[PDB]
Amino acid sequence: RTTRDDLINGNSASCADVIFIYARGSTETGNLGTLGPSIASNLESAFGKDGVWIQGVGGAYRATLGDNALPRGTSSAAIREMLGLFQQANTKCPDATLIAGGYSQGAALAAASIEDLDSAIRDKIAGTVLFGYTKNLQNRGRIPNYPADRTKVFCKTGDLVCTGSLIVAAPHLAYGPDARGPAPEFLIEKVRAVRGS
Repeated sequence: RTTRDDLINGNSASCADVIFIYARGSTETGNLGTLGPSIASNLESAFGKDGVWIQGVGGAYRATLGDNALPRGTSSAAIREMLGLFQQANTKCPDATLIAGGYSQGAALAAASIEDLDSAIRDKIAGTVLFGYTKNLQNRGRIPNYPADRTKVFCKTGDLVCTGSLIVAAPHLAYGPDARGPAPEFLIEKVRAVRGS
């Protein structure tokens, strides 16, 4: 449900073909929050329970509201935690295709991590989805050092965080439908583009 640690718990001798690393929004529960489970269910339908590992970013990532105001839109501790998960994935399962996503503060965290990532690992992330991307304006809708074709940003009209602000308005909480359909659709398409099927 709201907590998934498939990568950490996963057996290296039986690596999934796809590994999804996801960062929740501020004040959300578990390590998946409100949107992660919906994405997870759909990925499982496409690749099978044994075909995909769902890993939320927990540990040092406390998803503290105040951290949105920090330089990168999240804490240094949180970036360290997500970088460590990508590193663990790369080590435990070198042939797995990676995919990532984040919501709100988690979207900033995802962008910051991917930006700092070793290029050899970053290049393994076939697609990334960002909802209510807090650095959308600042980054011009991109993730630094990461291709636009592998990025999909969901930013609703009226969601002030997508427009350079840190104010939380109603549209910021309306990504449910996106997480249930277009987000996983994008991720599945990007994985199949490289892995075939």
